[PDB]
Amino acid sequence: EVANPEHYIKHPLQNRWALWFFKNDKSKTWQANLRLISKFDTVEDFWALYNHIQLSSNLMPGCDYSLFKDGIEPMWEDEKNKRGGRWLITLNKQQRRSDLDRFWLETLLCLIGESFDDYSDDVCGAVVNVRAKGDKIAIWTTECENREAVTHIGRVYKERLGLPPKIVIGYQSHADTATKSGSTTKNRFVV
Amino acid sequence: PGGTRIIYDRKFLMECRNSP
Ligand SMILES: C[n+]1cn([C@@H]2O[C@H](COP(=O)(O)OP(=O)(O)OP(=O)(O)OC[C@H]3O[C@@H](n4cnc5c(N)ncnc54)[C@H](O)[C@@H]3O)[C@@H](O)[C@H]2O)c2nc(N)[nH]c(=O)c21
Repeated sequence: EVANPEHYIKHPLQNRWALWFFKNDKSKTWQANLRLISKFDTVEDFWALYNHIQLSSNLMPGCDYSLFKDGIEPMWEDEKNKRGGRWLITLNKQQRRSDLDRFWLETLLCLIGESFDDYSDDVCGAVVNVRAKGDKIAIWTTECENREAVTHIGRVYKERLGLPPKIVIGYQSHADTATKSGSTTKNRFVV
Repeated sequence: PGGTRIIYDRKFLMECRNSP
């Protein structure tokens, strides 16, 4: 007979995740300010990491944290983000004190807990952006043309964040990021 | 179809303690 697993084995997650950190410098290629921190594939290892890092709210504005599935870099150019998009959560100044941190953690839980049923396979990662003009949080998916999976994720996510239901959020494809001048950024889906 | 695989709910993850 062997020993009992629940007693000593760690709680494995669906996928192994990687945490990346961005530091602005506005004097270096965007890619060069992007650095990997570490990875993990268990609930315990997740908390070990989370517990020893600054709360997004305490970071110097201009930085971002990013949690994506191992193998998927947190950038548009990636094979898995190229055709994708993101559900964006735009916060106001005040919300940096009341919601940023909790919102970001809930995002993290949705990611590692695979809280979107089979549609959690279309998820690439999430990223938090600390900015003085207003913070932002977003969940990236691989195919912005996959409305069924995209609308499902948006709903659950918005519901998991618990923000007032009357507040609508939009989903935008990375490929349409304005490139002209403002050119007006828009949404493929809304919930 | 697809495979089941690991799905954790809020409570459980939080239950595993850490940052409340
Ligand atoms: C996620 N991401 C961000 N950047 C870079 O970071 C900048 C700031 O992007 P941010 O998501 O961190 O957003 P931020 O809060 O800091 O502020 P901000 O919105 O003011 O500006 C970005 C937006 O400006 C607009 N923009 C950028 N360049 C042009 C342009 N030439 N014409 C018109 N609009 C533009 C777009 O709507 C774009 O989404 C981008 O303009 C881009 O150079 C990236 N570069 C690569 N190569 N791959 C990436 O994955 C990536």
